Amino acid sequence: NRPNRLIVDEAINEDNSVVSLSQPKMDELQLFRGDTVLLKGKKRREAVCIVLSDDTCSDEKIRMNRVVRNNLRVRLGDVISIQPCPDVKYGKRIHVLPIDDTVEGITGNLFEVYLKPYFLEAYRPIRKGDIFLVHGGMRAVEFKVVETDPSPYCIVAPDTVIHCEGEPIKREDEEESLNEVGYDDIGGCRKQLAQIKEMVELPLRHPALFKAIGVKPPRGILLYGPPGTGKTLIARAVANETGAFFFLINGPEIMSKLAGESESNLRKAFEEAEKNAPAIIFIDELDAIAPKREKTHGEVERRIVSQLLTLMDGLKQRAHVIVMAATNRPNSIDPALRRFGRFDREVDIGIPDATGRLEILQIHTKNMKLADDVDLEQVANETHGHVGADLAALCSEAALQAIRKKMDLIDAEVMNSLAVTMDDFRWALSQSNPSALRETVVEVPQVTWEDIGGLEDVKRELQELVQYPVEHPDKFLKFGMTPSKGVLFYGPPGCGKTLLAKAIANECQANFISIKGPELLTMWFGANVREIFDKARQAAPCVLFFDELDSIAKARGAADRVINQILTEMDGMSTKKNVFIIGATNRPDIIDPAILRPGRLDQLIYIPLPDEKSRVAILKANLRKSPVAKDVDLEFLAKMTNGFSGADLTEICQRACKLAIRESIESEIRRERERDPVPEIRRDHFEEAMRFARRSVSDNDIRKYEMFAQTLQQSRGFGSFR
Amino acid sequence: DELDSIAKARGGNGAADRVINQILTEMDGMSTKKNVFIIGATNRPDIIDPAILRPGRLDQLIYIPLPDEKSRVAILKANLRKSPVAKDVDLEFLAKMTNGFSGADLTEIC
Ligand SMILES: Nc1ncnc2c1ncn2[C@@H]1O[C@H](COP(=O)(O)OP(=O)(O)OP(O)(O)=S)[C@@H](O)[C@H]1O
Ligand SMILES: Nc1ncnc2c1ncn2[C@@H]1O[C@H](COP(=O)(O)OP(=O)(O)OP(O)(O)=S)[C@@H](O)[C@H]1O
Repeated sequence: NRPNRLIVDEAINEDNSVVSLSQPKMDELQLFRGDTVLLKGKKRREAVCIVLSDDTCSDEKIRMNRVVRNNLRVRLGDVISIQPCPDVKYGKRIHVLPIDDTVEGITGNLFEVYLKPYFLEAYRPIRKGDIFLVHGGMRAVEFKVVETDPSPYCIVAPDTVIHCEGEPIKREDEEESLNEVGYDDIGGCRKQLAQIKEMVELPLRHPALFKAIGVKPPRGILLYGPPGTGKTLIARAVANETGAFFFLINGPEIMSKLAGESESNLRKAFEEAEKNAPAIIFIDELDAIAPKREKTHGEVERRIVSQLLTLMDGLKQRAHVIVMAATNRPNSIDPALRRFGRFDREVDIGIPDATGRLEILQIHTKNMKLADDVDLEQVANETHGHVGADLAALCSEAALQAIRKKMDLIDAEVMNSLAVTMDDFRWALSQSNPSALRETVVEVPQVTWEDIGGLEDVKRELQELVQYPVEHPDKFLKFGMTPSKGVLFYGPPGCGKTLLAKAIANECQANFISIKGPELLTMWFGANVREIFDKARQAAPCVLFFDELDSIAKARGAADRVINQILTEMDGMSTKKNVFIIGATNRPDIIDPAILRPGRLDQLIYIPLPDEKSRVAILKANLRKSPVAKDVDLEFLAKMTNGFSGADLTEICQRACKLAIRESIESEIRRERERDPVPEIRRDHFEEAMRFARRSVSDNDIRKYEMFAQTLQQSRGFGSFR
Repeated sequence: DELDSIAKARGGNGAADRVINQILTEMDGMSTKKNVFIIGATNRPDIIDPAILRPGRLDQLIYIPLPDEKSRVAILKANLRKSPVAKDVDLEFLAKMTNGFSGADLTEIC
């Protein structure tokens, strides 16, 4: 429960001793007022304080002062616990740091009046890693403790002999690096960070969790995914939250040595990591360090990977050391590294979602003052396929666009009055280069099932065949049969077959890996299917989308070799792990008859012509600023039954709204000529779009797809298709 | 299995019809002894690449007829699969109307 962990109030006083939570909170835990408890904080920071808790204050609010929240590295409204340490004493040597931002203006001796009358005969708790601003000599003076020998939960008294240090030096880079990472500084990847915490739960605070499991789950964790997604930031978060001795080495840094000196400091890093009983050692750029053994063209690379492969399993059960590696690409690594003995936890970071990008912008706009005008949500849902460094660059470019429209002077004229607008963010978003685009994305989309008309019985049966094994495991572990994995879609070439799988992924609430047609051919010529199915099994549960299987069958062997490898990896899928596969096709004459056989993609679903109310949900999305189509004859266009060839009634809707845009721009033209544009559309442009209406598919092809109703007759010759 | 896929991949004169020849080269690598036994399953005899059917190499050919109607008895008694048997029904009614009477997928009816 941790009942002492409650929120932080503002300053009622100044010094670290004079903080108050509640005298009942000194009464249930029975901690005395005089004892130096340890108020917890981020980056393992606990501070020594003779806490004067008062019952007249709010019992959930510690009265932490203005310079105390920087010392515990916590904010207002953060949970703080307490740890007693009665082992305090004073030594002759001490080290304090004045800072020229505060103390400069008054001089004298270094234990003079500027700290006397509040630490007269003090024996008050100072702490190494604590900086408190105390006003003295009509001037505010900060006091950072940098060195203390005798049990650093320590005591100093300026009426005794002080080892006073008088160098005023700025540490503003250290001030910005005082926190420098945190769990609050990581957003959008909470499941991955929770998994990382579950993996590193054993070296910190529970080393004796080996009678539960003797595996001590394996030394070696891989972080892979896109580049620039803050894998080093994740490593620093583990580094400063675990509190273990962190011994990271950069890969190019240990590659930059001469011949024979690559083992130098590489063996020494492991020999340094062997000493401390909590110890994590980290390596970056594994692809530069250890490539595939075919690409190891030089002898020094083979020497380096042999030295690493010796040093990994040659050291074992000593101070429970854990290695961790960050890479940008998983299959370029040497396959001898990733196995069951070493380097097994291939967790992936991945690009963030819209909620993830929103959280990244929320934690990036914390240390920046916006103009309080944007929503910070428009940029979130109109950025797609963005890495976190791209979002940092987008915020930087928006701030630079805000800067660029100001007069150049050195005073604080835009320092205090900084203002970033939505138009600056649109300008930064326009001049952006997101290199996470075209990557095989994983997401749960927002295609909102009511938008998809479809057919009711088809939607109901796909709801059965997808969700009802999944969301009812009691009707899937005790009653049922073998699940029919896979479903194929065919019909008219555009009639509502793409978004049905999207809606399935929406109201099944699963991941949706989609590839559309020639992406397989492009990624094969430019293996890849193995990585696709590895990502599909790693992001389980998921629904695969084989959109336009008809398009790759017109490549005809002339690169038909990939579809049998598709069916090779699809037949290498077990019935469990909750993966799902969907095939989509238009012209079923080249259907490649190994598809439809049982054990494979087998569920035939025929998509017919849509219903009369398919036009209604088109007006839900809206993007050209005038009020929507309303109070017109929606169903009477369906009564005329024109345009009644599958989908693509959105062509009629877009044509009518483009006529509306032409009407609006002509109203703007006459308004600009002469010096309420009738925003809502009337029926006339709908009538004119009805005049410029074409059928998308022929009635002969309707007869052809009617003849393809019993298209399950396979493994027979074509017979010329009379 | 899926020898008809290898048979159907002969178009594109990426042919890979010589992989069948590699298989038959490894087939006479097998002696008549060592007690290994090779089984070929196919669905289409016209494109069978008839160098395979040279005698002494897959010499016996078995034509599988239309299947027996009594698959529905043993498709559920011998495979429960977390659901009990179809109690108190007429199983002869299915073969009386001869539903799905060309090949399998009586298990798909189940
Ligand atoms: N999960 C995240 N939370 C917060 N900021 C992030 C996150 N991911 C990326 N960023 C930002 O993106 C920047 C990318 O910096 P790096 O940590 O160097 O990325 P990286 O993934 O380590 O790149 P490499 O491949 O290791 S050189 C960070 O400095 C952050 O500003
Ligand atoms: N019954 C329907 N009700 C509403 N909108 C529909 C309906 N059928 C199709 N649409 C819309 O028609 C448009 C095209 O449908 P799609 O299935 O995406 O065509 P598609 O040709 O299969 O797309 P591909 O395969 O990616 S080229 C989408 O905007 C759908 O929302």
